[PDB]
Amino acid sequence: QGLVDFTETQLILVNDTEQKLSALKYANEDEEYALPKIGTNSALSIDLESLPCTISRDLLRPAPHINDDNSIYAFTDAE
Amino acid sequence: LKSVHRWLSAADQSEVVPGNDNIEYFSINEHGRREENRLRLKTLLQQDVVHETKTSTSAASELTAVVTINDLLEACQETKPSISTSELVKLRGIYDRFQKDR
Repeated sequence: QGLVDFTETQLILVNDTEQKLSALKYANEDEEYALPKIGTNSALSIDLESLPCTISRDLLRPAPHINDDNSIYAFTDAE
Repeated sequence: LKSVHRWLSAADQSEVVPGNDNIEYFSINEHGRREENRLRLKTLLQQDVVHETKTSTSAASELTAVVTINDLLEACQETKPSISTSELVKLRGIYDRFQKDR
């Protein structure tokens, strides 16, 4: 990483002849996800997946002050 | 090995790296090879590592010895006789005298 000298830097053309760029995404969804189940007492077809690492007390946005209340501390995305 | 040379070294291997499948050569044509500096060529790396590939080690079609009469002609031009008559003139005596004689 660094600054570019627009007077004297290698500004190298590369052609994506293999359209690899089409595999890239910024996480944005193209459409609303299939079949929301709001109001159902239960939900299905979501798996469980072991953490790649432990996560701190700080990294969760909610952090209620109880000395011992949450050690199982699981989490899931807005889905 | 002489017979193998007419199957492994002649033509392709003396002229090019033969091969098939995988990432292969491509006409990348990305930029001139030496214009901004003498080292532009092959600055970019390959796209992916190969998973696996399968191919037989030998056949009558490839890599076999393909022996010929003229390879044996070369072989016999390169004769190396194990002994010479300067020994056999003595050894022949040693042979024949070994029987009927003591």
